[PDB]
Amino acid sequence: QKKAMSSRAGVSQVLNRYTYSSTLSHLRRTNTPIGRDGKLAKPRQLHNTHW
DNA sequence: GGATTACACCCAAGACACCAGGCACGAGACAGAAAAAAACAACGAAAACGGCCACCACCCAAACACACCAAACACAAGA
Repeated sequence: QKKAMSSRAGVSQVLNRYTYSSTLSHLRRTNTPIGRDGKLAKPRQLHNTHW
């Protein structure tokens, strides 16, 4: 708790219960912790290996 | 080494320090530092033995001369 800075944020989130498919999608979500500090468009790109 | 990286708006969710060694006071012990005395240097006073002038005699130094040897112009030889 005392190291909230330098800790990953948003690893836990409030489950989305607006509709059923939103819940099913939130339970299957993934996150790359690149951060928005940086305009490198490469890791944002759909890649061949994503198939 | 720092410093900057769209603009506006909506919603939800959690916390809004707890707990542990330092300042003061709280008391011992060798070290930060102070007091003393005894073997350290010198100087005053007495004792007698080492130092200076005689006396003295035998051993080294100088003179005389010896024969002996090293040596130096030159009459002769020589290329």
